[PDB]
Amino acid sequence: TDLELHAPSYPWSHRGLLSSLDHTSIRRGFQVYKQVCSSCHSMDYVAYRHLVGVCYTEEEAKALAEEVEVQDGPNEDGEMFMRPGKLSDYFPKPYPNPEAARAANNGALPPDLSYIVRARHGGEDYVFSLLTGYCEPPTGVSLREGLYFNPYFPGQAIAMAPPIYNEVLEFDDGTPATMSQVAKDVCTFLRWASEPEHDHRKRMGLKMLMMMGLLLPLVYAMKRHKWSVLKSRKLAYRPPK
Amino acid sequence: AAPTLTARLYSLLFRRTSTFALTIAVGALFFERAFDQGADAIYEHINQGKLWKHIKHKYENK
Amino acid sequence: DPLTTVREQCEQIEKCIKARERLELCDQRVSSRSQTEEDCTEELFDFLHARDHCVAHKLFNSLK
Amino acid sequence: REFGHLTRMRHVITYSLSPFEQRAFPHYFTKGIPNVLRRTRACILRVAPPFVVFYLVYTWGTQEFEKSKRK
Amino acid sequence: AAKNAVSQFVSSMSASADVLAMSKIEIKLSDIPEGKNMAFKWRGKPLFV
Amino acid sequence: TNIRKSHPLMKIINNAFIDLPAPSNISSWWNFGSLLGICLILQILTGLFLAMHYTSDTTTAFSSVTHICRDVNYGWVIRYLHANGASMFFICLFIHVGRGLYYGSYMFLETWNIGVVLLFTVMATAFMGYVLPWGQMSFWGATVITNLLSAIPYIGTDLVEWIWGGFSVDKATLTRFFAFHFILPFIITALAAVHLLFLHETGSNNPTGISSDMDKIPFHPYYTIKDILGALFMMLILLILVLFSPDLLGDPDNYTPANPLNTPPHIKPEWYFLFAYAILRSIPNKLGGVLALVASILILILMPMLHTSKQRSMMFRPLSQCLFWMLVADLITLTWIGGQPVEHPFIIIGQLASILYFLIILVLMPITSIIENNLLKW
Amino acid sequence: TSDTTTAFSSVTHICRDVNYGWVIRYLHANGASMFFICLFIHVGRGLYYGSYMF
Amino acid sequence: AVAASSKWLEGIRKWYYNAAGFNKLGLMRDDTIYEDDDVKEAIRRLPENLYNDRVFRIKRALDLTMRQQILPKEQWTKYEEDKFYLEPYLKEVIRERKEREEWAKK
Amino acid sequence: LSRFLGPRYRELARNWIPTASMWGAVGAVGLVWATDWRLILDWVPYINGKF
Ligand code: HEC
Ligand code: HEM
Ligand code: HEM
Repeated sequence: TDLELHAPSYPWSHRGLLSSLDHTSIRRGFQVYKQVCSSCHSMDYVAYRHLVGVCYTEEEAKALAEEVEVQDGPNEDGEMFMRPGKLSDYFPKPYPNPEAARAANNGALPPDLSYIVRARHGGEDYVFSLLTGYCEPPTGVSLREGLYFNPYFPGQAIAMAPPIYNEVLEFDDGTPATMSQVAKDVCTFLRWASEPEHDHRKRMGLKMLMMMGLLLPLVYAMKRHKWSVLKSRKLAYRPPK
Repeated sequence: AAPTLTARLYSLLFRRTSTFALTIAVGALFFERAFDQGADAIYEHINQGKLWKHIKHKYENK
Repeated sequence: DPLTTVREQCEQIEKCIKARERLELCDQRVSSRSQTEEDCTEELFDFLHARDHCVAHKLFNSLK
Repeated sequence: REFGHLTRMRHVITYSLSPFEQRAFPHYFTKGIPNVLRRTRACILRVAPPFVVFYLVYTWGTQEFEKSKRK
Repeated sequence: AAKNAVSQFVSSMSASADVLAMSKIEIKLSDIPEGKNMAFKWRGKPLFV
Repeated sequence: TNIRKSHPLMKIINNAFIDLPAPSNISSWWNFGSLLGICLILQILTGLFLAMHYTSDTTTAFSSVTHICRDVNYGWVIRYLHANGASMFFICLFIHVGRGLYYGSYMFLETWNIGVVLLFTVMATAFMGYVLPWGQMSFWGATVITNLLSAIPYIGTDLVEWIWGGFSVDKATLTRFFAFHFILPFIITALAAVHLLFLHETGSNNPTGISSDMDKIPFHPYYTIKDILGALFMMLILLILVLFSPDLLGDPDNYTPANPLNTPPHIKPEWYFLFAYAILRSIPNKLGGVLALVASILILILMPMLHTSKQRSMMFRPLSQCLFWMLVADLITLTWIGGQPVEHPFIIIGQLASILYFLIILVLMPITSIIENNLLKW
Repeated sequence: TSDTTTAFSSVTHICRDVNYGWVIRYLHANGASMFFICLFIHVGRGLYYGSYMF
Repeated sequence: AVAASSKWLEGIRKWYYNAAGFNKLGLMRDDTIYEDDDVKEAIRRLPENLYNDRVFRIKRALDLTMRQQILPKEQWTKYEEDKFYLEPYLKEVIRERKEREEWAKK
Repeated sequence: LSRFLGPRYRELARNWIPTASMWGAVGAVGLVWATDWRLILDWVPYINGKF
């Protein structure tokens, strides 16, 4: 019977009504995943064909396919050989099977990172408040050999070890690589992965509020000028005296 | 008696059904190009920058 | 780092000091005897909730 | 059950008028606004009292659930 | 006459469904190790031995 | 001669909606039947592409859904139509059923009884559909209900093995649930041409009670341009909801992938079964609970035989007006309670609220209508 | 299964795998060799007993 | 059943008369009843001057409702000027039906 | 109610309880064959229709 803390609400640049996702926090967010998060988590639904026009040019991310070459399957007489990789291929998965994860990670299977945004109360502000939170154990609580304290997590004790602090990464641009801004540019990358639709549909909801506008007081006019005969009729009853 | 805008409007192209039907076809044709241009422009200006076009000049003509 | 500077700025308002005063009173009583029952997770919870509520309005301004 | 076989009716008269000879909004904001008034008035003395009750029970129930865990 | 033509339709899509044979009559003998409760995708809901 | 009158085929549509007598004072609460007609028709054209690209296999059950959302051209639009156009369908149906009772419309013996059969049939179709996506709520509704029909006195054991088509949920599950959830719509577009054929012999009612043959009006053009305005206003509301805030209605527990093992923390259904779930959970024991859940659909049938009044409808009746609003306020207290744990204080309100659903219908509206009769001498 | 490299093995497993499927496959393949038998008789008669004046 | 309280029964009956609202449309109490097979008989036993009136009080008060209005205040049907025109023709269609039904019983 | 009270409706009831009883008996026994109801198919061992 333990209480849970709820993340507050922040002013994102894409928060409501009509405003979009700035493609620089996302351009600078794959790299924070690429050189930190990935060697454990999977992105199987997400493939390199997707990023051709959101964060990088077509050959700019093509060159990221050669960085690691995936193992292949059955070909002629010498199958199980290695291929350089091309545009179609998916985000390479770390283990042979997911059952290897309990072997090295204390019997704690890492959650997949394709829907982690939508599968949580909170959302893209629960994850952010998770990262900077890590705190001190209070007076009078025991822990396992391999557990950590966090007042946001429902069990208050999570296996994962704080993966962000000062000077972790080198941004390709030169913006100060600090914990505060690395956390924000991860909470922006994952959201766009949860939805690739978040920007196409905010534009079909504005060109539609205008077709209705033009056509929804013109049917009202026809309707009103058929019911006037019917709305202006008087009536009698003089009976025989 | 004074010429109302609809007075000569009803005579020329509103009589039978025929010219009442031509203009309905032609009316939309001179309407979709004007309506398309003035609808996307407000989308860009409201939040320009953030989009992918307004940064890709960093990669152009070398 | 910019968060490190603002957290104590946002702890300055008295909305967060009072619950902070509450935390110590049980904290010393609990440690005074190993026979106590309270674990200060509850009194911890009031302090973080109030602090992190006021941090929200400002931190995004004092970024880059 | 068509129009010529429905009922029998005596000495009464009606006085219609054309649609192209008149206007569709005679008085739009001088009649409709006092109209909505007498309507709602006459009727919001037996539609509101039932929905006050669900509000009183709602606030009494979340209050109890909250203070049974957080002392 | 009208008996068989419906008794067969009753069992065509059911009566172990023809995919249920394998592990109710299976010869595994606890592929699960000692002291653990591993889940198998048989019996519809996971089988535990 | 007149072509419509004498042609053997046009002769049928001319008597049905071009030229039939209709009452003068019909309101806008009579627009919902045609909305349902519109509402039923989307769901079959949508639901066509959701099986055409749909794959029926156990292994891909979770993954087929998340797949179709992004990969398929124009798939993200059409998927949220099937899930949001089915929460519309259930708000034009509690408005339609409520309206008839107020104005005394159940004195059509033929049509108020063909309608209570249509109410069970669409409950079933919805409850399979939640169970197709498979993810960690589809599975954890399915166990709850499926298990409980095993408390039938002599047959319950034999039924859970047939629908499973195996020991339990299995690959065959896609085969059957799709099979019965596919079938259901097409029996409903048959009991609707019969629900309307018994009404073309008396005509409509009107919000006064009294019978009005001295001023009828054709059905064109007077209610075929009021019916269009209505339907357009509806496409407007259905589209604010899928292009601005689609996810406002569902629950963020569905996505978590297909695992037999994992434990859903807070089981609870979609919002329009949350008054059923509060009944079943209110009573001790297996066998008495299932009986209190079929009772409500089965209670509408005792309707015409409890009527004690000289007048038809509640328009001219103040005392019986007030109760109406109570039954409704008290069906909002069974939707709030049912989406939470049993609770320390939620059991006492929680099962006081339920009986009253029963007390008013079976005891208090028949008595109160008599004091009205006696008070104006019939 | 409308899978271009899954389609042919589908009928091959149905005409082996499931109860009585070998009956139903063949009734469906043969019960239209005869629906096309019926057509040529129902048509040719109407060119005997003057049945087109309808 | 009471006598000294019959002033109070009058008091409650004048309040319930006004709360129900058929007088603001001009109707009379007998205009509102529900027409089943027994009220459909007792209508074609009426003289012509009584039957013609009933068809104009029911057509003027079903046109005021198509327009969402009410008649001026000087034309509201008072309490002590409502005459029960269809009552006597209806006690007689009924008591002739209890007679055809206790013959089949004996 | 009173429209249906009498000796003649009770007499028709006792006259057609043969009809109701045969109707119900045939319906109940048919409901055993229709749904492959083994639970009463065994009450008589004479129908060995289960292969
Ligand atoms: C191999 C060590 C490892 C590192 C380094 C790592 N992850 Fe994690 N990640 C894990 C494990 C293990 C879990 C939780 C598994 C469990 O609790 O059962 C996890 C959980 C998560 C979660 C969800 C947290 C929660 O409370 O559910 C996210 C999001 C995530 N990882 C992404 C990331 C991100 C972003 C980073 C960089 C900040 C990162 N991973 C670095 C292994 C790692
Ligand atoms: C009254 C009519 C109907 C209702 C209320 C209804 C309701 C639902 C609901 C609530 C879901 C849940 C899926 C989700 O949450 O995304 C669903 C899924 C589904 N429905 Fe229906 N449905 C109706 C008609 C139909 C019809 C006619 C078909 C015809 C094939 C159909 C086929 C499907 C399919 C294939 C799914 C797949 C699950 C998924 O893709 O998510 N439905 N339905
Ligand atoms: C798919 C479901 C349904 C459809 C398509 C449907 C359709 C309709 C339509 C089109 C009408 C025309 C009259 C009007 O528009 O007012 C009508 C009337 C009516 N319906 Fe339904 N209906 C459905 C479900 C129900 C249900 C569940 C009931 C439950 C009692 C019901 C009872 C009635 C009644 C009593 C009327 C009489 C109209 C009157 O009072 O004048 N219907 N229905």
